[PDB]
Amino acid sequence: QVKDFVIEPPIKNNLHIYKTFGVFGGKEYSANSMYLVTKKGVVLFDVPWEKVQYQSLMDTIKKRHNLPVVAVFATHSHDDRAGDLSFFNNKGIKTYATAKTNEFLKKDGKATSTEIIKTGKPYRIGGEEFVVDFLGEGHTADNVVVWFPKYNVLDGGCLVKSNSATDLGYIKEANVEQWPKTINKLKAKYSKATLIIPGHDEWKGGGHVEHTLELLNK
Ligand SMILES: [Zn+2]
Ligand SMILES: [Zn+2]
Repeated sequence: QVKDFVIEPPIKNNLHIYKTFGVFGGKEYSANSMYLVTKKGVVLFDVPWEKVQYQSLMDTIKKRHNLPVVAVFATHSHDDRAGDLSFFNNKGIKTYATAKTNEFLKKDGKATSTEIIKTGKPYRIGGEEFVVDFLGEGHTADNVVVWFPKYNVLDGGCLVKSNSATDLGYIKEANVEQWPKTINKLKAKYSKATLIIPGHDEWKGGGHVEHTLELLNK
């Protein structure tokens, strides 16, 4: 498979945004994920959209950083997020999801995580720190965000729409009534965030939170 994924220039050395692509309904779409380099290996936040690219990403990370992937955190149950966790489980790489996300994975016939996320509590690995937060339902009932306090970056995931999105996208499993309330909680909580990464489309340019509220109103 062609290496068409994009690893962006990192925030303060170790925090990386990476973009992967998938074709759905005759059109190519982008998903933004992240990874964090630590002294004990690399932590993925969500996985390539296409499972055929899992090994490719791991190989690229090994060549770039001389480090293995040592943990995978899913920000919800969908294919562009948790994906197929069996790939990582089979290799003995710890995978992390909330109880809710695991319930969805199991219901959908998919592999579940080997570790259970405690929301709102610091995770520390290889000298790095982050917090996985559940702010409420939105894009899905299980969507969570990831705060990186040393980087002032919030991984919004698919709860946050891109400034470049023209609709809400896949909403069959969304809680549209709760979504703006969850976004307003996010907006109030992460004032220190100088960068918020939306799950899909353009991550550059800011104004993602405000545009999410606009799309919800429309
Ligand atoms: Zn989703
Ligand atoms: Zn998504």
